[PDB]
Amino acid sequence: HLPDLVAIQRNSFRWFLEEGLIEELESFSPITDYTGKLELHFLGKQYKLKRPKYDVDEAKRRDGTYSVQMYVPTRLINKETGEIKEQEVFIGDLPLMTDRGTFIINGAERVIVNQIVRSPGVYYKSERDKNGRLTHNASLIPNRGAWLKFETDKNGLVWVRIDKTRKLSAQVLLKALGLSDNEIYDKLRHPEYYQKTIDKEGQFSEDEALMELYRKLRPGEPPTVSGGQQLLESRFFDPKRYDLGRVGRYKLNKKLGLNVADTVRTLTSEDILAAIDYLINLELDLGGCEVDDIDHLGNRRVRSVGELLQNQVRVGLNRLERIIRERMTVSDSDSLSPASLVNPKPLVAAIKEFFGSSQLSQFMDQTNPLAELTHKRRLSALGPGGLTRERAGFAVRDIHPSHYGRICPIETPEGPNAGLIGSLATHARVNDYGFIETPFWRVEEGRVRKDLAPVYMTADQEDDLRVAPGDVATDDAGYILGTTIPVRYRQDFTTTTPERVDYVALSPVQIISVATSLIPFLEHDDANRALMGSNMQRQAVPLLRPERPLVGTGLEPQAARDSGMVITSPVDGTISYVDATHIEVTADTGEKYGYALQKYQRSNQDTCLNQRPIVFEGDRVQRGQVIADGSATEKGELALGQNILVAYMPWEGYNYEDAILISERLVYDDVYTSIHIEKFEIEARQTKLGPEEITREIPNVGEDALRQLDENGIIRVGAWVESGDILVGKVTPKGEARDVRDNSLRVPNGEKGRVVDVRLFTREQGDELPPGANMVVRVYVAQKRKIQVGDKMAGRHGNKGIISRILPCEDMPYLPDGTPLDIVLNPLGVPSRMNVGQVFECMLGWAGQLLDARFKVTPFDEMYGAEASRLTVNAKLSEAREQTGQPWVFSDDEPGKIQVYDGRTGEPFDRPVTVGRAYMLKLVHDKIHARSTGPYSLVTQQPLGGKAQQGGQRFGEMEVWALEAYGAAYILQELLTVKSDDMQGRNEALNAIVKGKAIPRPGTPESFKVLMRELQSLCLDIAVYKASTEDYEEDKEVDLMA
Amino acid sequence: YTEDSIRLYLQEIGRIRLLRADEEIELARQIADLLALERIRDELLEQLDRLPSDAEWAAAVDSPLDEFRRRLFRGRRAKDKMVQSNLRLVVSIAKKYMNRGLSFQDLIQEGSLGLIRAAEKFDHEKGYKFSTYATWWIRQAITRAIADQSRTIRLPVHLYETISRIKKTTKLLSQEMGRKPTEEEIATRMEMTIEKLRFIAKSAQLPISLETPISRLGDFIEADGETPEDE
Amino acid sequence: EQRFDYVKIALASPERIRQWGERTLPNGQVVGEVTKPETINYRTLKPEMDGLFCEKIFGPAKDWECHCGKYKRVRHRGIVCERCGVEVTESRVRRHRMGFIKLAAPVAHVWYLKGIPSYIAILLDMPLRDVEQIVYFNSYVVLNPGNHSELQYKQLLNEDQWMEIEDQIYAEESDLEGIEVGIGAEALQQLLQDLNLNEESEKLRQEIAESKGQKRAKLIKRLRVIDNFIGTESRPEWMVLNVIPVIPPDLRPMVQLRFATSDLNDLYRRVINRNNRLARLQEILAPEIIVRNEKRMLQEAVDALIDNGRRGRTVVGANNRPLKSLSDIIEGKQGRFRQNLLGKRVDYSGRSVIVVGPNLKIHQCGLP
DNA sequence: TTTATCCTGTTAGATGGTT
DNA sequence: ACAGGATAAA
Ligand SMILES: [Zn+2]
Repeated sequence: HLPDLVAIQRNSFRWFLEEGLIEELESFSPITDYTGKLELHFLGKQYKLKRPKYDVDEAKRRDGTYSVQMYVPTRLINKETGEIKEQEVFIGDLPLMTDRGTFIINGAERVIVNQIVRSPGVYYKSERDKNGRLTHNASLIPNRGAWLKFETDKNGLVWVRIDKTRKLSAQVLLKALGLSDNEIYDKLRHPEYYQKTIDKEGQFSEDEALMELYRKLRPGEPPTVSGGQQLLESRFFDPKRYDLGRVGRYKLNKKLGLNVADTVRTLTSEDILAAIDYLINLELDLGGCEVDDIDHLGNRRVRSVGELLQNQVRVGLNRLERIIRERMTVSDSDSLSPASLVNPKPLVAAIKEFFGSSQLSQFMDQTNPLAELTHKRRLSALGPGGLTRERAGFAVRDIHPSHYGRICPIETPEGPNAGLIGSLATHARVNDYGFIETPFWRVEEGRVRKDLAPVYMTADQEDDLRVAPGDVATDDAGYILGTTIPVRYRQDFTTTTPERVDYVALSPVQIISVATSLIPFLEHDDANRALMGSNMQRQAVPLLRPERPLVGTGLEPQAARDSGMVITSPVDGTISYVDATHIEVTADTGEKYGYALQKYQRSNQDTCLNQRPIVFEGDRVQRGQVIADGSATEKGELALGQNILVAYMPWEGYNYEDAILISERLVYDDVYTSIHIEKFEIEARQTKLGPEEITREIPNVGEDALRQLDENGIIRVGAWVESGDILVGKVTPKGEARDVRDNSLRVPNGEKGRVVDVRLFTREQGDELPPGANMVVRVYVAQKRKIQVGDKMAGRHGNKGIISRILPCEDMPYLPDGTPLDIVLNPLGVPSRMNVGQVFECMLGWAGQLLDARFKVTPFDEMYGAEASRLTVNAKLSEAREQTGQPWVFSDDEPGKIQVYDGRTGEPFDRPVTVGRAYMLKLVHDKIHARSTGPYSLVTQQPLGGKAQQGGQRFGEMEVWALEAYGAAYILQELLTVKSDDMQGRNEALNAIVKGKAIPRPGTPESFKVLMRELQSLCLDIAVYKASTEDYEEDKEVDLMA
Repeated sequence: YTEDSIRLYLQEIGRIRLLRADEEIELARQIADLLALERIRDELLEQLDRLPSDAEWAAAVDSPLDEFRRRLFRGRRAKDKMVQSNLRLVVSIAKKYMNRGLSFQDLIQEGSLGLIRAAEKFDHEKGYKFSTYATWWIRQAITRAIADQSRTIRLPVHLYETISRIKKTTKLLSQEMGRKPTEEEIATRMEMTIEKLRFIAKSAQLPISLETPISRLGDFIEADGETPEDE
Repeated sequence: EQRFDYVKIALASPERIRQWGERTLPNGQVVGEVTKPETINYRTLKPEMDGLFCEKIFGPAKDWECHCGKYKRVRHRGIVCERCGVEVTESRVRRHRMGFIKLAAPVAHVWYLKGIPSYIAILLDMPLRDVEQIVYFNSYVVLNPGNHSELQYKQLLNEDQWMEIEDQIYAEESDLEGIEVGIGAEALQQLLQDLNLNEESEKLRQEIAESKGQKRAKLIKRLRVIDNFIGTESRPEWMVLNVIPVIPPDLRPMVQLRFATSDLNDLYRRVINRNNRLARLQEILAPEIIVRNEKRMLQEAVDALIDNGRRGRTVVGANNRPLKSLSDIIEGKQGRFRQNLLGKRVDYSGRSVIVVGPNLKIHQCGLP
């Protein structure tokens, strides 16, 4: 029943376009100047949108932005003359969301992450003193504005703490609001508890209430009744400085039991009085009151691109209104038109900053369709309005019993981000208030009603019901089998009779995410290794020829149709034209449909985004049939790895501690080979001496290194570039003909491949070049990488490894039919890591190879039998043995093990080993780095860090401690001075090494001198001294800086 | 005992009552008397090549030293009160540029110099309110201060005016042609070479800080020097 | 065998700061005072003459090359030019020479003002709040009780109280003579100059003998600070700054990528701008409130330079992030000590993935 | 010659912050 | 912000 997987990103932009921008335009529409003579009205319900310029593909290839222009009709009304100059004003450029849920910013694909925050409303908490009683406090939190904290003291006093200032009894706040004693006495249910506070703090009247409120809020100024009134109005009553939100109003009404309208979004007297009454009742234990949990998913909200955009637009609109008022009052003449009145710079700047430089808009993860899909379904607890890494602690990063079916309990990062970034579950969705829901089937008298439609439900809703998991087994029609059924009641796990079950989850995979739903035999794995496998499935690399798994899980065809790289025919007809770049299908009786395929493009992670056709010319095609496929799909469905022959046994030390031994067939059969495209850039700037020229007249170079340039100084498409090869030839006008200097762009060390695209952008051609540049040349270089020693290989069950040896196929162990293996894995890593599912898939994959079949096993498949996975695997293996005719395929004494021989000697190993077909993936990432001498830092004169600039390795203080414990003094002193920042000892050491002499003694490193200068610059007279040798002499200050 | 400094300055300001027009006229007359006396003293300074003593200065006005000194005092106090009671006007004008490169407190202190100059050049005989003449000087002082103290690489005032005219011409061409003007079109309209326009665009940039997150920018910039290898 | 034996740190006197920054020229002119808040010229990309990157103060931008271009090449070594007076030498001296800034009004070093032990407060035997109010121009202090009866030495006076005292002192029948009040860091400097360390030490010792409890502990702390000042032979008024040092320009580099600038340039520019404006206000006899507000601004600017955000609000940059002041450089995990002195990035180093070599010996490794 | 850079003045009235 | 005037540096 899986709906659109990337719908949290669409619904929020469809909402922004439909009723999100309108509400923010109308909320600021009536602009009036101070004299009250001119008024600008923004008829924001009629904002039209101009069609996007360029195109999606043109924007991508030009390195531009995919956006539209917003025009709102306005009317400037003169309060007296009455002349109304109606017009349409330009408001801004809005980047548009593509059909896949992403945005195209500066020619790069970006995605707006979803933020899990605390929902607006009122939250109660009870705190216990070291020796005192329980004291209760309440926090009122709006969508945007100031917080309102209430607190109960140990003596029975009620205090209010506006913002973070000092407390003030609630009587001041209630009287300042304009409430007499009778109304606040009647609304409260237990009035003597507040009467104690009234008596202790004295009954304030409205005038003195406002006086004291002003005095406490803004000390040092003379109190003024009007001053206080205005302070309160600006703090909690100003529609443009305090917003509860629709969700805030909903939560306030739901919690406090009020009935206020949904349109009012500011605090009202009723609200504060109710909140106080609830606090009093919670203090007195009335019965219908309860403290709040802040980690509950019923008290937490999700914000997506629509809300975050709305907020940025609001800020820009506030700035725009300030500019409009400034450029409206100054004018002494009504010669202004609405076009000349509005300035779209603040709004454009706000939108640009949000989409380019915010920490909620993120560079897309595009290694494969799975990473892309799970990047759009990601929920973050960090950002402008959430948490910070140093403030998030143990409680926040854990699993809350309310995450069941809404947030995956497996898929998270490892390290500082563990528990702070999560993934939406498979069936979960976000409603229009911002709370995550999840679907259930109704159960009537123990019968599951799959005829009726799924009932979605939020975390707070499903607390009074008894909800059964999706792995419960029902008989014909719908009745639940068994006598005891596990259920969840009030965030607890219990068991009940199946006549008292209220709801049942829709699927057994309703609790996990999409990446974790792609792991077969998941219930036989540990959760840590399941996390590892799910995370590593999103680092797999699209291969040269992808291949479907044999033991897939059933969600592969659905995890690939949302990335928008598979083409399916919407029409039940015939195919008339097939090409490497074009497909055409003629409807049985109708129009022709034509599709264009992307070819060897480049993703954010330098992988390849190819697209290939599947069908042939003159082929009968049905609707919904796969027509083209992506770089990580075979025929409809995800394909991230390959199926290879695997044996579980140790080699001669090459399997040691997660190392991997593979065969040479994986190299010459083009298994686990991939295409990676990199981008290099060169800039022609304008120096004070003169401009920079791209030409082949490069100094100090021979014609043997200008073979592949295009008589303009730029390499040619289709040329093979090795390391250090010139890509674009550039000359700079240095100041000291023989005057040009060479800073042409060359391939970095360790890079090679073919040149596939050389795009040029110059201001003449109508391109948006940087401020000081006069030519931007971009070169794309592609290469094919094979599996090799040092690469990371992985499986779906969390088993990672680094390849340490590649054996010729006559050295690898072979089967009783002569087939050498493809990979040998150490079994020592299986039982200590509890990822037994890898031993099931292999075996089933073995059967799948032998029976020319493909198995779709769904996780948690043991609801049908006592041991369903083992029985299915054994039955499949026996069936394969009977169909093939070879008895060595399957043995009854050792089911999963068969005899294997040694390729080096021809002798069989002592005992049979487990062999099968395993689905392994090749992970991304270019890490090898070395340095002798290179660039140095500006202040400290220490080597730079980074592979791209010949950087050094850091010798931290733990390494200094390690060298101190060894007793090493000369290695340490050489590391600290001669090899880092002894500005004069570096050259002497290098010269001594080159000449062959001895390295001289070092001096004082430059960082110490920098520190002494900084300390002197802090008004400290710190200095270095040389002690006097004889008696009647003074110590002499030593000059280091010489 | 607040920690805010601007609020403390606003409180110190509020302890002063606004002047009335007759008070302005009286103070303007005393200010003019003080100015004339100062001019005379300056004349004595040119004649003596030294600061005149109070006795020599009093002698230059044929005035008893006591009368002269008291007149001088009255004039000083008059100018002091004229500036003091208008600091509120200075704040009211200075609040309109709080996001241009100078902090709010810097805008206030720079507009105070303009207010002092305005109080030094106000003419009661003109028959105008001091709040009209002083506004020009306050605005001029603040604008000049922004032009001369807002950037690390300071640009001359003529460059700011050139950039403003370039923006206005670009907006006018965009309105006229209904599209974003090209570089050549703008250069022709401005009657200046395209290289000059690019130079203006390059010099208008704000310097990026070394500590911009990338991790900071300052850790990715090499150092000027001769590589140990090249020696 | 070693160049230096021990590192000694003491309280910097204004004479020492001037010595650090003042260097004489063959023409007889002394240089080392930064007078203009100008870093570099926008068109020539050449440092100004009396700014934060001056070549006459810090050193030539290009080694063996004059600012005006009169002298070039090594041949002219130690030849200070005449047209602009720049020393034709190596540019490396731009990271060793300091220069100074002379302040129109004295300021307080925030380290000795806002610390866990407040040395200014401890020496003056005053609460920290009173000292802060005096420094930041929120209250007056009675530098001399004079002849008044209800006024005590080192007593805080509000503005209204000081106005009442003014009315009393300007009454035709007042016998009141010799009363003095002060506001700002100048008052703190006068109070610090008043302290006679020997007599204070003797009095505190005598009082400590006849004391116990928390009173004894507080007098012990005062005596310890006073005895430290006596031993160091340093005058406590040196905690109030009259001149400040300028860090060498290469330690606050202004490189061109756009121009990337250190936050120290902006902090120094704020200090110089406020100091110059204060000098102008003191030259035209501005109203007292304007001058006092400018002095408060100068104090805040020096505070933000020494340690940003310690006392008042935090000075943000172009983006809403704190500017990195002098104190932020030498502290924290990213500070100088832990990032560049106790651990460094070294040359002749590499990094790579590790695989298992089973045929290697225990004393061998496989290197690509 | 021709700009690049600095200096001075401006008359309706206006008079305490945002985030 | 904008206009006029003085000057020196390119
Ligand atoms: Zn010179």
